[PDB]
Amino acid sequence: GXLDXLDLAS
Amino acid sequence: GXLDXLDLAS
Amino acid sequence: GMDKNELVQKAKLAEQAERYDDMAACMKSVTEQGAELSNEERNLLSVAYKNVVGARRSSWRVVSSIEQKTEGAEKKQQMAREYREKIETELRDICNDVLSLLEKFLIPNASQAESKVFYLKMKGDYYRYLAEVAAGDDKKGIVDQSQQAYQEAFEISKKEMQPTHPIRLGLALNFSVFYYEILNSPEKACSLAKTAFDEAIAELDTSYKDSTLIMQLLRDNLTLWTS
Amino acid sequence: GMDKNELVQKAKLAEQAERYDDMAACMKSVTEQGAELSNEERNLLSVAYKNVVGARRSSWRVVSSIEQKTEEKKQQMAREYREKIETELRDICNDVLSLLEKFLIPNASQAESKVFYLKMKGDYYRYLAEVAAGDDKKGIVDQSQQAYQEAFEISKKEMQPTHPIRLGLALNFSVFYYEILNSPEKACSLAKTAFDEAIAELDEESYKDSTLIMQLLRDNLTLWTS
Repeated sequence: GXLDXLDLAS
Repeated sequence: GXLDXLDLAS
Repeated sequence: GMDKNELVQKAKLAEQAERYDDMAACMKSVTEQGAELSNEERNLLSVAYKNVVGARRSSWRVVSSIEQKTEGAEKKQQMAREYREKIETELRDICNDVLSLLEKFLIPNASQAESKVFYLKMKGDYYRYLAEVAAGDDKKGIVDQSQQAYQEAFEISKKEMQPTHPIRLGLALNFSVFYYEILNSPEKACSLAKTAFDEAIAELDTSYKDSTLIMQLLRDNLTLWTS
Repeated sequence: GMDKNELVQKAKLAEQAERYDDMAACMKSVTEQGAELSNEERNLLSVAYKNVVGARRSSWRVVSSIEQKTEEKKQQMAREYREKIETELRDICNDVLSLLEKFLIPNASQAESKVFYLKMKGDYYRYLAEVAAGDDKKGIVDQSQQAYQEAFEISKKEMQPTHPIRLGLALNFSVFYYEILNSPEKACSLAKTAFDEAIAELDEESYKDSTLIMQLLRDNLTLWTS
């Protein structure tokens, strides 16, 4: 949900 | 699938 | 100014990249060149549109529902209506392209029964989608064109195709869902689906994993619908 | 012309309908009214663009590598299609970066927000870098780096080591060192320092999220020692 917004570069 | 062009209902 | 192979190749590229509007514009032009589509080209046209229209129906179903459940806010329920309306017109355009492609090119050029049946069924599906979203003035007439087209498809498939051909079985599936969900005739939905499942059981009793999947879906409908 | 409450509302509808271009258009206008975005609006802008920027990047990865795997008039066509995707992609980033320059960064009155929008400017330049021609690359890359560095300095001064924005910034910035700058030494010590400062920070409620960024950081560290 939350982290989705943070556009994580995985 | 082979079936995805048949646009199957359900 | 581009040539049919090039268009077909672009369509495959677009398909790969999950750009289905691109893929559909490609295969719409191939179809507009006027020659009978091969299996490969027909399948690419079908794929493109199934995805292009499916994103809209799905969007519609969501927005429409939110609009049902918004009972209170005098505005909350007008914005959702307006948004449903915008989505509906995107949808009506998509079906109208497809239906026109079918009427002008795909059906008149189909030399083989299997493709006739496939295109007719597709005309049934695309009117069905217009019926879903018709306000009741033109909603009995769109509904008739859907049935009219599925009936023609059914006629030919009964005469020319094996009860286990997946195009015939998919036609029975779609048309029985039409009967149940569009025309509210649960008994017509049931008999169609049971007779198609039984006929396919009978001929096999004398490459079928695909057929078989459809047989299961028809069955699942049956047991849902008698319940 | 609809007011802020209306556009936000359309934006939430569009989000549910999975129509992200619409969702983006709404939040663009909201941002363009010039007031500091609330948290909820910031999250809406980010979701919208992340999806509208991801659908292209993913498309570009696919077409780019069909173009590479080959060799033909088929190869001209892939290339032209690659370029078409890129120009849609550049457009989306220039819209985002411009929204950051004119509105989000200047108006951010909390460090947390500043760090978030700076990180975002670093991401959007990282994306224009992935796809640069070869002459502007070094320039684009500097921009990305500069924005992540600015974000980094503020997050050291101002936020807890376990804050998920600070940690996400460490993650993205270390991927930039690895994938974009080609430096794995810089990527590693950044990922590592951030991971350790956060562990040392456990003597901070309540992130199941702060741990997620930490696992991603360590995963990268394990993938980058080989």
